[PDB]
Amino acid sequence: KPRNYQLELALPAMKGKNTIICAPTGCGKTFVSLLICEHHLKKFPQGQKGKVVFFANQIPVYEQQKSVFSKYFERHGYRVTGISGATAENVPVEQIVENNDIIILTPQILVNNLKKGTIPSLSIFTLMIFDECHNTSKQHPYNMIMFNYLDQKLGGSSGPLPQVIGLTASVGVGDAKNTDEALDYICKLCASLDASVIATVKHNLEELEQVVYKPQKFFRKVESRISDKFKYIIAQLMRDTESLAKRICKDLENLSQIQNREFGTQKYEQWIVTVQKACMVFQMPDKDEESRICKALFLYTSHLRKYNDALIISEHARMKDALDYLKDFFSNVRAAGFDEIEQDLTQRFEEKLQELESVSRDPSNENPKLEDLCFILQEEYHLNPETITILFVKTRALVDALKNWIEGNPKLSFLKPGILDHNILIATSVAQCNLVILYEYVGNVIKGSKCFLLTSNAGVIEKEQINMYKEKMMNDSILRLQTWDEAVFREKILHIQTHEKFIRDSQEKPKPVPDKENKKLLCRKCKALACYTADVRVIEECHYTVLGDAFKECFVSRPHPKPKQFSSFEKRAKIFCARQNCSHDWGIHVKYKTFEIPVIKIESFVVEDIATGVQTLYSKWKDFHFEKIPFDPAEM
RNA sequence: GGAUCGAUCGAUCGUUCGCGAUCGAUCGAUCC
Ligand SMILES: [Zn+2]
Repeated sequence: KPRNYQLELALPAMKGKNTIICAPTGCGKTFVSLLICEHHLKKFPQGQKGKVVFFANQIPVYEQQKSVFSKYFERHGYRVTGISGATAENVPVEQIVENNDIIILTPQILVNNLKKGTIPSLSIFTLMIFDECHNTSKQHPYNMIMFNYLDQKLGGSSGPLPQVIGLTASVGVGDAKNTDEALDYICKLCASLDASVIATVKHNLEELEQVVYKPQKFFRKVESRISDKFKYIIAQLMRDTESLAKRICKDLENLSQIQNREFGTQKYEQWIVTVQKACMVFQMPDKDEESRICKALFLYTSHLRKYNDALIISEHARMKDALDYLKDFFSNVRAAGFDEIEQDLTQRFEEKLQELESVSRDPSNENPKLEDLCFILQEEYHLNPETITILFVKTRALVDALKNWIEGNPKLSFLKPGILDHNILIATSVAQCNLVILYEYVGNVIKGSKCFLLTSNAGVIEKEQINMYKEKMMNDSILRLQTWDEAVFREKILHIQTHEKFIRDSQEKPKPVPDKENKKLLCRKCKALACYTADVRVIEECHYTVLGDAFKECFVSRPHPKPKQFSSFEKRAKIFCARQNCSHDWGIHVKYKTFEIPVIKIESFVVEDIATGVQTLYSKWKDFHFEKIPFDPAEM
């Protein structure tokens, strides 16, 4: 049974104009979209049929929307199906669209089809319902659909142009500082969705006040540790590793020019990966000791990165998890690495391991952040013993660390590990949500509850304060835009989307000139010859592979831990560099149609030209420019 | 494998305020 709040939300898009309907609850969002769909299909006279498309960006929400739509739009003689990645293989999407009314297709499918050629005009549909439409920022699938829509609208060939009603919960803030910029951002979002009304509950505010789901803020600024003996030991090990790495690279400080570096920080990680990317371009003409020196610096730099991550984990999470993480890394890479460089580094680590284990088991070196975390958890749990809480950490190296700390803490017994009969649900990003804890993690909260923010920096505190200020500013700007009439808003959005179309069509890249030289690829940590670009074939303008049989013996197969097909191939195993001690992540082994193909990634490669002898480095395939010969199945 | 979004950090230019802007790196999440 619809209520007055539903009808007040659904009022402006009822008349036949595009809206930015924003309801916070998910059930309310589903209900307003359902009512809009029902009255859009009911208002059509005989002989004409609607083709409403509902866009869902997530697979579980696609399942949920398809379920509710097929449960409600079932007795009315309406045909409803849906498309996804595991459904759209060799299936005539044109036949579905021409013979369905309430397709609940995901947006990437429509982008792929519009780029392919199928479904040429966007006027086939009549009602586009975007779920969580605030994601339309730049180059998104929603924004690609809107690009094609605006291309169709502003090209002078406007036909039965479908409604593009957007549905959300928060209209979004962007990076606003003052109300003019927030108003400009809201107008830009509205014009990108091409709507002139923003539906928002105003006359039935107590309907939302009945169920609002808003928490209170409970900032707890904490102090870091002071007796950082372990940080001293790991810093000494860092200094030793870097000094012995400097024996083979005299100018190691000069490859990266940023600033002075300090251990246990993200800046050190950036310096580590920059100097990692720096030394894989060496041009020593021996080509045999070049492999060993490149392997040596890769091993040293990967070790330094691992110690830096261990330092970060020890700074944030508890001690023993950081030590066990380092021991696990040394166990997994020791089981693969058997050279004397690994022998030296590993023997240095076990030489320090006795001191590390002695300093790890000291209760006097407990982190105060976890101390007052369990202290606030204990007071609130003694206040309420049926409360399920959710804790957010920034990194996946900490979600298991906090779970281990929960399991190994004897001061608490009511908690259960909830890695995402489950008391506390430890997760990293995203039910009842009766308690939310943000441990050193800055992000979104709007997605008798409480929100305890724990941090060792006041930057997060001032960031959240200006986040509340920008939320208030966005609400005021929304009310100001709702004050306006239909005309001036319409030519304002028309001018700004004309400007957006101008810059979008102006910012077009030409075709890169393909080189006429046969440049080749080499492994990252090994610098051995992998394959020339003349034997590289591109499948669907995104994936690349090698068709030579000499390449087939250059790698080895390792079974994939998480294999899953994506609409074109199916994944069987990863390919690794088959050398003495390389074991580097080259790519992945799939089947496209019948053949087995090892599709590779240029991220873990270094490309050199046979003529000039320079080893340049690329990170993604689009930046790499060469004669992309298409893959022909007639060869092999 | 490929593309996309979000958060942190760093480099470069323009104005000595608050900063604005192209590029880059790490971590997390989604879809194909
Ligand atoms: Zn290799």
